Amino acid sequence: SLSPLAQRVVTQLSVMSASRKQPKLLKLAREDLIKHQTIEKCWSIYQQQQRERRNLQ
Amino acid sequence: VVHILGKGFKGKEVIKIALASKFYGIGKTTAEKICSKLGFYPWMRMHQLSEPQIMSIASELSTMTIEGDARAIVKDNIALKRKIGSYSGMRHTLHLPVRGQHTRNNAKTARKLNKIDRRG
Amino acid sequence: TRITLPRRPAKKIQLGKSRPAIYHQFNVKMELSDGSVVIRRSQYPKGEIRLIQDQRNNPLWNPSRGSLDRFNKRYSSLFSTVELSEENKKKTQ
Amino acid sequence: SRSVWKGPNIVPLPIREAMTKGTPIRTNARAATILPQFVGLKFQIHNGKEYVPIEISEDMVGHKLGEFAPTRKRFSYTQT
Amino acid sequence: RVTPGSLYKNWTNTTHTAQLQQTAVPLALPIFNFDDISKTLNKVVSYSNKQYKSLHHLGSFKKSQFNELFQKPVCLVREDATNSFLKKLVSHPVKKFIITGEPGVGKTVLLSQAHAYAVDSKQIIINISYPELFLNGRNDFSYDDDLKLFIQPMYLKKLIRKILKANDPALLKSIELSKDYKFSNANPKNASVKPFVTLNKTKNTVLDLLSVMTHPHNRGKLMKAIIDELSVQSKVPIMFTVDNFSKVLTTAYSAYRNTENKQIYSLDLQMGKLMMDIISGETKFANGESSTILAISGVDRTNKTLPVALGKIPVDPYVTRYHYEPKFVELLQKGNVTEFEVPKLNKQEVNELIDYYKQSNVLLDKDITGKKWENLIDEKYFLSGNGNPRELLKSLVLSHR
RNA sequence: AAACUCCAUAUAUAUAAUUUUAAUUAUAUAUAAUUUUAUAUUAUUUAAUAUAAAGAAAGGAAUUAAGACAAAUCAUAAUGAUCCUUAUAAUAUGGGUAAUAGACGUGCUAUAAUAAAAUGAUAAUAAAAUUAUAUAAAAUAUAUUUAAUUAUAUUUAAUUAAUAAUAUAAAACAUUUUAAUUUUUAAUAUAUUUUUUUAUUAUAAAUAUGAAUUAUAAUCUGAAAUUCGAUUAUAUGAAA
RNA sequence: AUAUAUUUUAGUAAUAGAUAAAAAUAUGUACAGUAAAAUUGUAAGGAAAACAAUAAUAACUUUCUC
Ligand SMILES: Nc1nc2c(ncn2[C@@H]2O[C@H](COP(=O)(O)OP(=O)(O)O)[C@@H](O)[C@H]2O)c(=O)[nH]1
Ligand SMILES: [Mg+2]
Ligand SMILES: [Mg+2]
Ligand SMILES: [Mg+2]
Ligand SMILES: [Mg+2]
Ligand SMILES: [Mg+2]
Ligand SMILES: [Mg+2]
Ligand SMILES: [Mg+2]
Ligand SMILES: [Mg+2]
Ligand SMILES: [Mg+2]
Ligand SMILES: [Mg+2]
Ligand SMILES: [Mg+2]
Ligand SMILES: [Mg+2]
Ligand SMILES: [Mg+2]
Ligand SMILES: [Mg+2]
Ligand SMILES: [Mg+2]
Ligand SMILES: [Mg+2]
Ligand SMILES: [Mg+2]
Ligand SMILES: [Mg+2]
Ligand SMILES: [Mg+2]
Repeated sequence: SLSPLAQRVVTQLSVMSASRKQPKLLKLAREDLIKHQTIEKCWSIYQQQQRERRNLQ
Repeated sequence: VVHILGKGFKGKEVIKIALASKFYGIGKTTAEKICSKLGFYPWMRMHQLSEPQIMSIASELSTMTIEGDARAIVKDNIALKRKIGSYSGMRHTLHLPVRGQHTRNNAKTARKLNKIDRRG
Repeated sequence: TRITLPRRPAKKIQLGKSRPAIYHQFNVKMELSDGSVVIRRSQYPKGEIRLIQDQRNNPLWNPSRGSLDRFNKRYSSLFSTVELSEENKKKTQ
Repeated sequence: SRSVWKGPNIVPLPIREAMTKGTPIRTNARAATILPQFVGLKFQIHNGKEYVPIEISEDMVGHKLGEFAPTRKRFSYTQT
Repeated sequence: RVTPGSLYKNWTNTTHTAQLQQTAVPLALPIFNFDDISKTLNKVVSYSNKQYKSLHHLGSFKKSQFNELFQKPVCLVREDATNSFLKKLVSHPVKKFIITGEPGVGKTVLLSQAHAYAVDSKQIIINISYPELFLNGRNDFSYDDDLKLFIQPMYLKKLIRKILKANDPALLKSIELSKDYKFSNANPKNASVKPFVTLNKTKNTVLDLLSVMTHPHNRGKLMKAIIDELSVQSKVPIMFTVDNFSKVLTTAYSAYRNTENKQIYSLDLQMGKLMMDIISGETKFANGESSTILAISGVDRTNKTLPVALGKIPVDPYVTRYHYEPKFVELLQKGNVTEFEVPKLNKQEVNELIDYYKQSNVLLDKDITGKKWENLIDEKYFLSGNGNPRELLKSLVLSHR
């Protein structure tokens, strides 16, 4: 069917592939989703501020 | 039947001799030393070994530089020889006898197995 | 003649359902030639590595700052500079 | 001198001048043991016919110079 | 590709182990008894049934002899050789002999006769035929912690069994124990029920002690206890014997290796040390008539040791350990070993042997028919080298030249 | 051609203060045989067979003619003719003569049990020959916990030799072991085969043959061992 | 730590993006995008394998900020 070299190549391919290695989707509650949004938005704002500070300097 | 470190062994095979025959890193003296360390009587047979004794033998083998590791050292040396523009390395590459021999006739064994990847 | 792995039917990734390849990565500490440690994410399972030949001991990266070994071992009693001076007449060449 | 006692096989060379200024050492010795005192010196070792240029690496330290200048040509057969 | 009936062994083994003594003439010969040697002083004599039983168990009758020639192993009594030795054994205060001589002269046969005598006179016999087994490394061994020496619990077991069987139980069970003894049990029965076997002082017996069956690591302890018991008892004589003692003398270091890879010394073993102790004035037996009878074998190596031990050569100090071990000599000197040279056969004895062989029908046709008897005897004597019995026997039977 | 010759043999004589001893020898000189005699049985006085009595009496070496093969050699050496004479003459340093597809001779070692290996110190039994361009004994040290073996180193005792050394000859013979081989081992019992027997359990085509090939470490000779030498050790263990 | 039973995993195989000029379904429809050449480079790579880079932001919307 397959050689040892062929097997090893397949294994190598698998290492890179998403076949049966990835978890379930990250589902959130609506409150949790909001909390996440507020975390991200605030962070983004902070990053923008920092960029402006550096740019201004 | 009596397996030890992967290598199979027929019963009634004298232990030290059997070890010498099978394992690449060890000859006569080394096998005797191992037996002495473990405390088997000389001319003890492979079938007589209990399970703890077998485990102790296996451990001793693992502690020693043997089998594949020993083979690799030899391969590494020949790779090193090849790397420098050496005569010996050149002979190894070309599958000729290395040890200052004649090759007008009778150099067949060298041709057969003087590779860079030696052992098999 | 051409050595290949023959393809099976491809699995249909639906539009929107495609997920990004987040590979499994460990936080790995690299101690360089000197004692400066640096954390890097790595796919191979080894929490700690210490390096021998790095930029921090290479002369190109800091200009301002075993056959030979075997030879040294088995010509040790003689102690082999003075020896160079003794054995270096530059007439013949 | 092969035997560990009484070695190595030392020969006189223009070593110090080579070390000062990169002038290759044309050796017709071929039986001089390479030393740690000349790694990274350019040697031009004799081959019978023509002198052979070599830069001595740290892997060569145990060996003779003549071991790196192969005297005979690589054999072939004219398939006629 | 082998059957049960077919002979697969090499020649010497075959002759020992394939019963070709089966097809042999029954011979109504006289019986060996020391009390009636005057009757059968220079005649061939079959052993008694009891003696035979004991002797076989001990291991007196050996492979390279021509015991296959007759119904059972047979010897003759000799005034110069065997009878004289017996008298010495009876009379001497020390009673401590080493049977020396040239190869094939009849040292083992002398030993067998001595054993037979001991059996007749109600004595226990501890025979060690072939010390090569315990000395050379071809059976399990272990460093005991209590006894500071290496025990050998396959050989030891066999030796114990031989002791048990060679000797009659009535003589052996007349001995009460001096001490109590705990041992590890090793029966198929009562393994879980009885973890230990206990022998009491007055109630238990030496026979019972012998019959004990322990694990290998207690076997050496058991052996030690037995020896001690035998030393203590004064009711029965103990004949100790070691044949091929030459090997023991020469092979100073055994083939066994300790934890570090180097050869174990013979005196660091259990058996060899014990034997040496028995030889010397150290494990002294309580009873009189309790002898040690050692025997050399021409098979084994020769060197300066045994001559130096005896009154033969002055002690050269510079000769090597291999060719002269001084400890062994010292030990031999300590226990006053008076050596006994086995003399070669006389003409009359040779003639008598030849006559016996003729009666049993071993002689060839060219020897018997068309030949003077006296002349034949003289020829036989000549070819043996003036009465080497084995050589003579070989010339008679194994010649075909 | 044979014979005389040499070696070897048998005998005799001589010599050797039987410590240079081996007189069981060595070496000069002889003698001895290409053996002799007789009885018979076949073929024609003899010649082969047989038998007998007399003897130590039986080999090997050198010598290979004339002619021939335009056999081999101008590379042992010499000489004719011919060619080279700053080169075809002379010296040094290195390399080569040891290259490797196939092929061809000679050998060596093998492919295991009418055959291989361990061991064998009152050291089983030889001959012939070498040692002032040397032979190297005993003994110490390391490989190697005993020591022996084998190999090196250390250092030279003896003798330039019937005196000492090379050198305890080896097969032999003896004990032990030996895979292929459940044709054995080891646990139990077993017993008048006890270095062994029987019973019942477990023991499941290159080895414990061979030594090519290679790796590393040492040693030897030499001023020098890379091409390109010889040992020893630890591994490697083709083919057959 | 280990034994048995009952399960669970390991068949290890690529696209992860509405993919966009390597090759592959050549007719429908829906959505989206832009090619090529030449040039400058870069491990074997060389005139010729692959990858990268190579026209202009006025005005507008949102975000942060002086
Ligand atoms: N004394 C004696 N010996 C005999 C008699 N019959 C046979 N022998 C032989 O005695 C020999 C035993 O001699 P032994 O000394 O053991 O030989 P070793 O083993 O080489 O020492 C055997 O080989 C027998 O052939 C006998 O009646 N009397
Ligand atoms: Mg092996
Ligand atoms: Mg004997
Ligand atoms: Mg002539
Ligand atoms: Mg004499
Ligand atoms: Mg002629
Ligand atoms: Mg010609
Ligand atoms: Mg001619
Ligand atoms: Mg000429
Ligand atoms: Mg000339
Ligand atoms: Mg010239
Ligand atoms: Mg030649
Ligand atoms: Mg020839
Ligand atoms: Mg063989
Ligand atoms: Mg010596
Ligand atoms: Mg001499
Ligand atoms: Mg010898
Ligand atoms: Mg084959
Ligand atoms: Mg071999
Ligand atoms: Mg061999």
